[PDB]
Amino acid sequence: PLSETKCTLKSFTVEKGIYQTSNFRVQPTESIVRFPNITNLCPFGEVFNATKFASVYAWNRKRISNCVADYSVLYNSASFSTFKCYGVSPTKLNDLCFTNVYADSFVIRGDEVRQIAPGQTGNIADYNYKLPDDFTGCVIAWNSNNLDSKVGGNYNYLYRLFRKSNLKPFERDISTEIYQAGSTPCNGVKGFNCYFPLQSYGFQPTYGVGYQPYRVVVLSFELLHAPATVCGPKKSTNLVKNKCVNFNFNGLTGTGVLTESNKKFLPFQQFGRDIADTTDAVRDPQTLEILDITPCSFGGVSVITPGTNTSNQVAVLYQGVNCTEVPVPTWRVYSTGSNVFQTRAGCLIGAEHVNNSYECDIPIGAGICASYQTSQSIIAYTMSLGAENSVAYSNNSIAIPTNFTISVTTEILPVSMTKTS
Amino acid sequence: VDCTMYICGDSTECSNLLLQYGSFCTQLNRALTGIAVEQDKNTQEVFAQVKQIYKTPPIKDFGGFNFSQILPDPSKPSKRSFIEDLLFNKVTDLICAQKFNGLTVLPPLLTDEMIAQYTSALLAGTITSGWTFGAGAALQIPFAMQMAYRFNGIGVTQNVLYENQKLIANQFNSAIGKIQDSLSSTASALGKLQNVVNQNAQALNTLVKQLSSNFGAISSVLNDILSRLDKVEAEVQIDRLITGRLQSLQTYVTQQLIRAAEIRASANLAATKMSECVLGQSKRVDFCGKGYHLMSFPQSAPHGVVFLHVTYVPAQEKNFTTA
Amino acid sequence: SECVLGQSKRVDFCGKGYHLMSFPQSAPHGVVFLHVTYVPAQEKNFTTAPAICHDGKAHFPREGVFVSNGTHWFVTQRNFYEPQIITTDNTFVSGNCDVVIGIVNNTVYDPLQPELDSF
Amino acid sequence: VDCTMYICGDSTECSNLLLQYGSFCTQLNRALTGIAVEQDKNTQEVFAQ
Ligand SMILES: *[C@@H]1O[C@H](CO[C@@H]2O[C@@H](C)[C@@H](O)[C@@H](O)[C@@H]2O)[C@@H](O[C@@H]2O[C@H](CO)[C@@H](O)[C@H](O)[C@H]2NC(C)=O)[C@H](O)[C@H]1NC(C)=O
Ligand SMILES: *[C@@H]1O[C@H](CO)[C@@H](O[C@@H]2O[C@H](CO)[C@@H](O)[C@H](O)[C@H]2NC(C)=O)[C@H](O)[C@H]1NC(C)=O
Ligand SMILES: *[C@@H]1O[C@H](CO)[C@@H](O[C@@H]2O[C@H](CO)[C@@H](O)[C@H](O)[C@H]2NC(C)=O)[C@H](O)[C@H]1NC(C)=O
Ligand SMILES: *[C@@H]1O[C@H](CO)[C@@H](O[C@@H]2O[C@H](CO)[C@@H](O)[C@H](O)[C@H]2NC(C)=O)[C@H](O)[C@H]1NC(C)=O
Ligand SMILES: *[C@@H]1O[C@H](CO)[C@@H](O[C@@H]2O[C@H](CO)[C@@H](O)[C@H](O)[C@H]2NC(C)=O)[C@H](O)[C@H]1NC(C)=O
Ligand SMILES: *[C@@H]1O[C@H](CO)[C@@H](O[C@@H]2O[C@H](CO)[C@@H](O)[C@H](O)[C@H]2NC(C)=O)[C@H](O)[C@H]1NC(C)=O
Ligand SMILES: *[C@@H]1O[C@H](CO)[C@@H](O[C@@H]2O[C@H](CO)[C@@H](O)[C@H](O)[C@H]2NC(C)=O)[C@H](O)[C@H]1NC(C)=O
Ligand SMILES: *[C@@H]1O[C@H](CO)[C@@H](O)[C@H](O)[C@H]1NC(C)=O
Ligand SMILES: *[C@@H]1O[C@H](CO)[C@@H](O)[C@H](O)[C@H]1NC(C)=O
Ligand SMILES: *[C@@H]1O[C@H](CO)[C@@H](O)[C@H](O)[C@H]1NC(C)=O
Ligand SMILES: *[C@@H]1O[C@H](CO)[C@@H](O)[C@H](O)[C@H]1NC(C)=O
Ligand SMILES: *[C@@H]1O[C@H](CO)[C@@H](O)[C@H](O)[C@H]1NC(C)=O
Repeated sequence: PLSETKCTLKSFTVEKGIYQTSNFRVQPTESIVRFPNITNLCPFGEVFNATKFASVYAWNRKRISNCVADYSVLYNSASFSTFKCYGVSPTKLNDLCFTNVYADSFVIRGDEVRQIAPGQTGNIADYNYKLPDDFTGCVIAWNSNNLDSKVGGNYNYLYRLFRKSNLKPFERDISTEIYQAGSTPCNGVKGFNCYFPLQSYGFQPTYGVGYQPYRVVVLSFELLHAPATVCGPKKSTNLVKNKCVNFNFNGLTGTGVLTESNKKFLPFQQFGRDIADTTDAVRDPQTLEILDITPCSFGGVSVITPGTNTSNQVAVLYQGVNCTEVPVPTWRVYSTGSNVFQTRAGCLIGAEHVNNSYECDIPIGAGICASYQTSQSIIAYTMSLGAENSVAYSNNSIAIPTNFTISVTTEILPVSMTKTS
Repeated sequence: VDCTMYICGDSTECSNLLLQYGSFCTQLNRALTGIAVEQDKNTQEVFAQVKQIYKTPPIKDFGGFNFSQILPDPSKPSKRSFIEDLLFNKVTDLICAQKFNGLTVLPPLLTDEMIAQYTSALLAGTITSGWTFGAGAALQIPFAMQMAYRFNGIGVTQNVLYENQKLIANQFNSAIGKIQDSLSSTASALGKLQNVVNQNAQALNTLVKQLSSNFGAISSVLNDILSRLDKVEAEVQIDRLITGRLQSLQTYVTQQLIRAAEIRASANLAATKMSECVLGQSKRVDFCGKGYHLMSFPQSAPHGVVFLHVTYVPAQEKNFTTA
Repeated sequence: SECVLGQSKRVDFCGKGYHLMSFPQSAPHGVVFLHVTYVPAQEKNFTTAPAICHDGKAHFPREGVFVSNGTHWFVTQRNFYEPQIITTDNTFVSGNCDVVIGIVNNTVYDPLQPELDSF
Repeated sequence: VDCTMYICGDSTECSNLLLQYGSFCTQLNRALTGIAVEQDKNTQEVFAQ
């Protein structure tokens, strides 16, 4: 502890005093994982490997639900030529859970894959398929010239070329209404400045990559306070309660002591929150009991020292900590029962609790002070307020001073401080 | 404040980014420690002026003056006076959320029992020895005789004290009863202590509320960021949280430094009134209450001192021709 | 202003004890005041009374306090034991003896009476 | 200070971003209000004796 003092002061000498050197924290005994007990594998092959994809103006959507997804198979597949994730990291994705996953799937030009991203604009982003600016999900695309082209061109794939407005996020518009580019109306028929709003892609196999077909899937992840139904492949551990632990509940990483809760969760509620947004309680996804989450205990570590010229002996106060909590800072050699004293300032280690009272030398708090005293060691005591005295009052007695002493008392006052620019 | 635990919780990823801000957390911890050491000094300079713990005599023959409402009451182990109980049961938030988010309250060095024992000694010295225990050793004097010295001190001849001693004692006892009634029932006078307690509770509450702020990150919950993003992506969001939480904690520390300066100005004034009104008789016109100052009695209050200023107020004036 | 350029009645403002005078000394970024104070010492117990009853009149000290060594009564200044005979000069009269709680009987020396009687 | 009118003017796009900083504008308004209430108290304690 004297070394943590010397370091926090950045000094080899330490004056007499009490110094914050560290904060103590109880370390986790083990790491829990709790996902729902789902064995059904997710049908990603059904969306990524269909014989025929949708046109982007009429883009397909499929719910992925109540299933286990090994997204690392997707990301480490060499086949996908782009695999861009937003609001999530694809490595981390294998240990999250989601209320649902929506797979959106369609075909576009290779040039247009850049438009399938949050905050994009362009013919596809504006008139066919819009991701929200705060999209969480991954966009997965691959060249499909060996599938979605044919000689003479694949007219089966269409895109909306015109609309009166650009789309809202995840809006779809299959409407066949002939579109007015003209100043005059179209009267419901084609004409000058009056066009069918969909155009087909030329997908001749001969075309360069910017005009080759690309199949696209957008895995959209709904992170909600709703229960999880899609999860990564990570296996649930058993639960442990009063031991300090790391945990993962449906992707809620945290640490604490999982006390069995008294809190009366309504059947829809999945998590409890503190006054800060930190998680205060959690429902177990398998047993559906309620657990409190409280942090493993912690506190300031004040080191009590005489000057290093006087001694290298030091006592340690675990501030606000209980002596039933202090572990046998960085070092392990304290909490020896030979010197333990539960002050209201905290558990005090390495000082002898004497019965006397003296003037306060080093303050500890809640009436406690410590000093280095004889065979010298750190003593802790209730500070003395002064000599207790009886004035000898009487209704007819007076004390009159028969002499005097002239006293000279030094008073020092700061007047200025150093002028700086 | 455990500045690392406030800003980062238990995340080492955040802690390692918080190292890149350098000494800011050490500056914050050191400023709050200086404020805390000042609060002990403020209490010491107000109450621990009395060099000996004077005890009152067992029999209270103070010439008809009745201090029983302001002298220590043995019936409680805190050993407060009755009026001290009125104060401690009248001035006296979110402590659990604060504690779990790195914010903690240190106890004062002097307990309320020790502060009550200092006010006890100041009262005993005052009524048994007048001002003399301020200047030196306590010299006993009968209470009616030192009250007659107070009357001379306000320029009223001491025979006016002795010729009216029963009246003056009845008036004092009645006015101490009015202190009891007012402090039992008012909603106004204690506003100076309530305001200080409210300001500090509000400041800690606000500092905890700032942990819910996104500061433009994808979540205010730092464990959401670290469960959902890996280092290169997460660091941008963790840095947004670090920036806003460090600005929140610096705002708190700055305003605590300003409040501590105001509380020290108030403790300097309280220490000056202990010296000049309790240990003395002040000629300073309003310094020890309205009227000509006779004497003052200290009472402890939560984080505060109460002075009961006894003053002579002239009454029933008559018109005279003068030359 | 109040301790160097003056003498302060303010109890602790210029050191512990009754302030006599103070001397300023310069210090780095500071001032040092050497406060000279009178501290009373070697106090003795006396019996005391608020008033003397004499000839049915009540006498009070003009300044100071009445004290007895056990057998005789004196008047003295409050902050230094310097006993004086109780006289009609260092006391003033107000009213009769009946009203003062704890008044004591003693002779009060009139100094003019013997200056007549010795003429 | 109308902290939203100072930082953002009448823009709601800015106002909605300024909400993400949490209570800072409430802290600022409350500090300036405490200063203003103190200025009345300072004048009362000097003159209304
Ligand atoms: C003042 O006197 C008291 C006790 O009074 C005694 O009887 C008087 C009639 C007179 O003869 C006094 O001189 C006597 O002393 C002293 O109080 C005692 O002090 C001692 C310590 O010195 C203590 O052990 C006793 O318990 C005290 N008794 C009481 C009743 O308080 C007091 O010390 C005298 N003051 C001075 C300055 O000497
Ligand atoms: C719900 O229905 C309304 C009306 O059918 C849709 O309104 C369209 O709104 C956009 C602008 O947001 C306009 O450009 C379209 O012209 C509107 N259509 C019609 C026929 O008036 C609305 O978009 C629909 N919302 C969803 C989510 O489908
Ligand atoms: C330190 O911890 C102990 C328990 O480990 C506390 O003592 C217990 O307090 C509860 C009341 O909350 C009692 O019901 C128990 O009987 C007590 N047990 C023992 C063995 O005393 C103690 O109060 C704690 N002290 C501090 C300062 O935190
Ligand atoms: C001094 O004043 C107190 C005022 O509280 C008196 O205390 C009361 O005394 C009676 C008995 O005489 C008790 O029944 C009451 O309960 C007391 N009140 C309290 C609040 O304690 C006390 O009697 C007075 N003493 C003298 C000598 O005047
Ligand atoms: C001085 O004022 C006091 C009141 O503060 C007067 O005392 C009251 O006198 C009435 C009768 O006139 C009594 O009923 C009250 O009980 C008295 N009060 C107290 C506290 O004793 C007193 O008479 C006044 N003296 C003069 C000379 O005017
Ligand atoms: C109280 O003081 C008086 C001082 O006057 C003492 O009496 C005097 O003693 C001297 C001798 O020392 C005599 O010569 C005087 O005649 C005495 N005075 C008078 C007026 O007769 C007295 O002894 C003291 N008493 C105590 C108990 O100390
Ligand atoms: C002080 O002197 C007066 C006399 O001047 C004493 O009063 C007398 O006391 C007796 C009883 O002891 C009565 O019988 C007399 O009537 C009183 N005289 C007068 C004129 O009232 C008084 O007792 C003396 N005090 C002390 C303490 O001895
Ligand atoms: C798609 O089907 C082929 C068989 O034609 C298979 O080899 C391949 O692994 C499948 N891809 C996916 C992603 O399931
Ligand atoms: C999931 O596991 C828990 C035990 O951890 C069990 O009680 C529960 O019935 C299981 N749920 C289902 C749907 O089988
Ligand atoms: C340092 O310790 C030595 C003894 O080892 C002692 O003589 C000296 O006075 C001490 N000085 C200070 C400044 O503590
Ligand atoms: C210290 O004080 C307590 C009582 O306050 C007592 O139980 C204990 O035995 C004392 N220890 C010594 C060594 O006197
Ligand atoms: C002191 O008390 C006694 C009774 O014990 C009484 O006779 C005397 O008048 C009182 N003296 C004073 C000054 O109050």
